[PDB]
Amino acid sequence: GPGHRTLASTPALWASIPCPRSELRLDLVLPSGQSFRWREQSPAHWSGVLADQVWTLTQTEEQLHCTVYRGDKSQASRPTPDELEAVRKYFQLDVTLAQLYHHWGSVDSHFQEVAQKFQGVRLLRQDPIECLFSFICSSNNNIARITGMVERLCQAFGPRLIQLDDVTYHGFPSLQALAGPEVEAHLRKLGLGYRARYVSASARAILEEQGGLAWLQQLRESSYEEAHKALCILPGVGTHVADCICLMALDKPQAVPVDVHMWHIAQRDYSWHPTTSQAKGPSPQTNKELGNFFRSLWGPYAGWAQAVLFSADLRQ
DNA sequence: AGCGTCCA
DNA sequence: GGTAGACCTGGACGC
DNA sequence: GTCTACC
Ligand SMILES: [Mg+2]
Ligand SMILES: [Mg+2]
Repeated sequence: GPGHRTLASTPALWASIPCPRSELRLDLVLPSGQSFRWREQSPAHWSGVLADQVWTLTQTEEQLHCTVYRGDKSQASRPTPDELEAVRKYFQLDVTLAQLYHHWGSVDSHFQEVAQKFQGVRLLRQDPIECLFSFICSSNNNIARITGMVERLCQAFGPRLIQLDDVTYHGFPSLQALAGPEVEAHLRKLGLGYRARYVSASARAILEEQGGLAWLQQLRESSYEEAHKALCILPGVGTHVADCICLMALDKPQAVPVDVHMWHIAQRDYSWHPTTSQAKGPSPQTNKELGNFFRSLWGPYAGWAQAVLFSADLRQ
C-alpha cells in the first residue's frame, strides 16, 4: 500500500499543534505501555490508529506535527482543525505538564532527578473499550508480548482500515465482536493464554450484565472509588488493571497502577515498606497501601507521576 | 549448545 | 479478610 | 496480576 509519510518529504500533508518537547516526548510515551498500538515506522515518526483513522505523528522542538490517512478513497490533504482536535484531546494537551513536574519534583527529590532525564511523559486519554481489553491482556505479562496480543486481537476481530506499505491497520474490536462463545478458543490460538477467557467473558459481562457500552461512560462520570470498584466485577480485572483503566481512560488522575515495576520502585527508590500489614510482600492490603502512599506523596495527579517513573523504569 | 529457569 | 500457589507465553540468559 | 482454595 501507499507509503508511511515523513514530515520533511510530504510537508503539504501535515499540520501542526503547538506543543513543546517539555510537554510531550512521543518516544517516551507511545512505546511505554499506555497504548500498545503505535509503531515508529520511520525514524522519529509514530503511526497508529487514533479515532477510527490511521495517523502519523512526529515532533519538532515546539510543535507536534500530524498527518491522517483517511482511507475513504478521498484526495490526500493535511488534517483539518477539527481532526487535529482529536489528537489534542488524545494527548490531553490542556494539562500543562511542566507545572506538574515542578510540583512532583518539589515534594520528591527522587522524582526530580528522574524527571530531569525523562521530560514530556504525559498521559494519553484512551478509548475505554480499547483500554479495558488491552490492560486485561497486560496482567502477568511483558509489554513486547502484550503488544503482539493486542495486534493479533485487532487483526482478527477489528475492522480493516487501510494498508500502508506492508502494514494493514485495523480498528479495535467492538464488544459484540469479542463476546461470542467461539471467541475464547480463537483468542487461545492467537496466543493470549488464560486471558483469552478474560477478554471474551468481560465483553459478555458488559453486554449482558452491565447495560452495554454506556456503562463505560457511566464510569467516566463516576467517582474514582466508584469506577474502580465497578471494573473489578470483570473477569481478568483486579485492582491494578482497574487502576490502569481509571487513570488512562476514565479520567481519574489520582489512580495509581501498582505492578511489578511500581512495587520495585517503591522498595528500591523510596525504601518503602507497608505499615498496615506485618507481612510486607505484595498482597491486596499492601498493594492498596502502596497506591495510597503514592497519592499522599504526589497529590491529585499521582497517576500521572506514576507514568513518568514507569516509563523511566522500562529503560533500566 | 541449547535446555530449563526466571520473569514480565 | 489474609495467605499461598497456579497460571499461557516466550525472550533473556546461566549453566 | 488475577484467580481460586483454604484457613
Ligand atoms: Mg521530525
Ligand atoms: Mg475481576
